[PDB]
Amino acid sequence: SKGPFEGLLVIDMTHVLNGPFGTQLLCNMGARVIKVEPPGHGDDTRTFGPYVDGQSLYYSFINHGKESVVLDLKNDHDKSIFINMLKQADVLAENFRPGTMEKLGFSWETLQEINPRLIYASSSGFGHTGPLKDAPAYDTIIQAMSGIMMETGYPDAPPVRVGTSLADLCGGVYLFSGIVSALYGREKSQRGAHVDIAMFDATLSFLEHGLMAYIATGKSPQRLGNRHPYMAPFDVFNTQDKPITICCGNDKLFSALCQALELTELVNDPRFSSNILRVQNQAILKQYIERTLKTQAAEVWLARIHEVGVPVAPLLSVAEAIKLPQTQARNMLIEAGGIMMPGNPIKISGCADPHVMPGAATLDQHGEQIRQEFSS
Amino acid sequence: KGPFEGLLVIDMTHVLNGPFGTQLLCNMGARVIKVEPPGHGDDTRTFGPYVDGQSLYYSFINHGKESVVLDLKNDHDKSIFINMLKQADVLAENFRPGTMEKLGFSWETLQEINPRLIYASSSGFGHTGPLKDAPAYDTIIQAMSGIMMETGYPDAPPVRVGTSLADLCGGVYLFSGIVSALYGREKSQRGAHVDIAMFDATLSFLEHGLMAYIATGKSPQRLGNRHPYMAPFDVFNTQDKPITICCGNDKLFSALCQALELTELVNDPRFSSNILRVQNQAILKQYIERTLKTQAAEVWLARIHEVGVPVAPLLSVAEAIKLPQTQARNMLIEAGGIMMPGNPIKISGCADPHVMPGAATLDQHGEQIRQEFSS
Repeated sequence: SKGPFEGLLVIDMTHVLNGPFGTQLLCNMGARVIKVEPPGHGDDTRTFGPYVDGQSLYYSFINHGKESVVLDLKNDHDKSIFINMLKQADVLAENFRPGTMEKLGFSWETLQEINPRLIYASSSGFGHTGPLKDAPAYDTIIQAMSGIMMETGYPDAPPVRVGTSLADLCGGVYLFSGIVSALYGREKSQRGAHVDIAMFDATLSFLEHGLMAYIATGKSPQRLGNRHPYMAPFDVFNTQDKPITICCGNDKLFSALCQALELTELVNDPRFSSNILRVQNQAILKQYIERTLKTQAAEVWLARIHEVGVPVAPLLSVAEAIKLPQTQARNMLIEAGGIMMPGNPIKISGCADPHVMPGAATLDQHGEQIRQEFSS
Repeated sequence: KGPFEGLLVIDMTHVLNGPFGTQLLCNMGARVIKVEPPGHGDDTRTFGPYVDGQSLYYSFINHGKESVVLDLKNDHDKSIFINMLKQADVLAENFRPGTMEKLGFSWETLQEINPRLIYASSSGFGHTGPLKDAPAYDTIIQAMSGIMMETGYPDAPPVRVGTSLADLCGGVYLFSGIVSALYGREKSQRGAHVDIAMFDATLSFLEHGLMAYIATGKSPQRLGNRHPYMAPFDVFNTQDKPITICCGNDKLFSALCQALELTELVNDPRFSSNILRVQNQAILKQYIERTLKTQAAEVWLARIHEVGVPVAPLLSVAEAIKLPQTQARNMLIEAGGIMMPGNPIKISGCADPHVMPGAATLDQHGEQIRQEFSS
């Protein structure tokens, strides 16, 4: 089977990262996705680095399998075509600044009149409501205002961005989530709804410990770096060559670790005998640990620590991560349009998950046939 | 009150990854019955910090879920648990792979207990692959996925992202996977097995990190706060606290130079284009901060917004949740007296109240539920 959304029509006006990441998932799991791109260069990601064979890897990664037609909604003929699309469509998705779609003549209220069964999915930095709805909201801006920058990095170091476009991506997955939720709900109600996702809201929901601690203690930010707030030794540690993470969450495990490091004297040491004590005295404990670790390469410790049954792992680069046998076992690296790119992490039995997939479309590639299809 | 009204979720998930997914279902109308081990309950009940008796960690991600204790090794309970499954729409668990099977509940067995049942599992590496039975806390996943290596200032050691990203990713993927299967079932009239890996989930969030590698063979990238293709597009210090300036074209750069009284930079051959500003970003940043350090951040936010250049303060979590925008989006709700994050999925026509039912004490619904499902 080609997925649970096979037979759905998505009219996709999304661009950049936040919107298209969400719609890619719908396409991954069966839905027909027609990318409506504006005149000019089209979707902004066609002009994004990096490039392979003159073609943006950025566009390809998050638009593979999506058809492409250039439409100009300022033109009445094109507008007529777009409306015919909407009448056949289940989902209209866009991540323009709030108000953009309304000014082209497509408020949520007008959309309902066009198609009562149409799901309207919106994604933006702050959502379509609130005092900050019209404010600029790049991923970096959202990361800054959400608190995640100040929660991130070594405690004495300056605040730093998460190593990826977290706000955009959170918005994307919640966009996809909201859409499917609406599709399920529509099934009984027989009416569409407006899914309105904010990148800012999305990022707030990923704060976890940063917010919990504040609500209870009044301290903010936390800034814990690599170490766990409530367990120790549970942190990133250096070795002779390269760092590893040791996650030692209880007394039984601490004893095992000490055995493997030949630090058995620390097990009943009054500084380290219980977990709460090890958390309290984590710094001095780490000094003991890294002094022993520095005498052997990481690969030696991975063997010795794992042997005694303590959770441990190397710090890998993206390159190393995608080359792991596990990645290939999970089909998380696919080939689409002859390009290697990340796969679909949502695995559902009875749904095909091909390693080879249809590639991304060139600009207005399907424009001729699509214009014919929806002209009337 | 939401699209999932009328659904029954049997929830055996614990810690963060699994419950984050089911909390979303509960938020949007599903009846979620949390099945906890007798005595200890969900591990998060004994996670700090504590407020008025309850664990904040538990309450944040389990508010509105009913609580029953059951021992699936005990026959009387296993029988009640089975009656639950025959009426359930979804069974969710985030144990280690094989655990649910060893208790007598393979996907195969589950299928013939209730052919319509959606079985959903979240784990460190999924239920398939050579690393399926490997230890996989959030920190281990971040380390092995490449995200730690991508995170932090360029010449600084690798660092975890400031949250449990792997668990949360798997969480939302678990939720979205469940609801996808539910839509599918509405035509197929049959259940399916949703199988999410925190590792797969995290890899899908690598973005520019993985693209750049595929393109150039270099890895990691480590760019810190700086955009790879636009300048000045970075975090900058002021007299008191940092801000971010996100200036992506020449028109904006001219406007920004006006606000900072650095008009001489506009036609400077080092900064005349975006490509040149990226090449010479370091020295450009030095010029910018020398000016910025003369005024407090509030002053600069005003001056730079005035000329239409995207700018923002770096805020603590404390300041973020107090913004009027947060209140406008109902992202800080109260459940059982405790302030906590709201639901980012806003759907028109679906209720989104500020006051929600609080977390359940252990076995709180146990007597009434065990009656309800004894047969």
